[PDB]
Amino acid sequence: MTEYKLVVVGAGGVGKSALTIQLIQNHFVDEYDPTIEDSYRKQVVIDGETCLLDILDTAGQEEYSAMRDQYMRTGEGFLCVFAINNSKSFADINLYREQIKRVKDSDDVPMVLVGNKCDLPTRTVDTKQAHELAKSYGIPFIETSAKTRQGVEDAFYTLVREIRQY
Ligand SMILES: Nc1nc2c(ncn2[C@@H]2O[C@H](COP(=O)(O)OP(=O)(O)NP(=O)(O)O)[C@@H](O)[C@H]2O)c(=O)[nH]1
Ligand SMILES: [Mg+2]
Repeated sequence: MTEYKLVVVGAGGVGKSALTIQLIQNHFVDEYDPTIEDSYRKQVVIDGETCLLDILDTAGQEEYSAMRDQYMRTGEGFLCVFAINNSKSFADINLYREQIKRVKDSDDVPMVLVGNKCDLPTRTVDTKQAHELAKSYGIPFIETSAKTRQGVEDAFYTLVREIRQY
């Protein structure tokens, strides 16, 4: 079947793993558990197409930058994740996108900007700034909560559709 190689990147603790576990295992981890490098493979049906999501869950820690570069050269689509209560994770978004552009030798690779933890009451990133940044990249912005599952399918399925239209 068709396989979509997806890569989830972003600063430490924004909820990269929580989003993937919500998508694949239908629950929210709610635990401290830093990632080195995890892969998830799940057969799905998206818009009638039987396909395999091959999801690389990456580390936000700086020491694993080189491992990221190598391991995400095969990515067809990228979720670039920040948390809505972490202004520095939003500031870091541009750095992950630029790293993706250099490893993919491309400036329009399928990508979704994901603003996670929208269930929280303590917002520090303004929605308007995220929409404006997404529009300056030419990519969708999707707000998510790995806790409530809001937007989770939307984020991953939208990325697959970006890949289809590339
Ligand atoms: N309230 C809330 N907490 C969340 C959400 N997503 C993740 N968290 C919490 O935020 C923390 C970090 O989540 P995690 O998924 O491990 O983040 P990560 O980006 O994968 N970290 P790393 O880069 O180290 O692998 C955990 O305590 C997790 O339960 C969310 O949508 N809402
Ligand atoms: Mg993780």
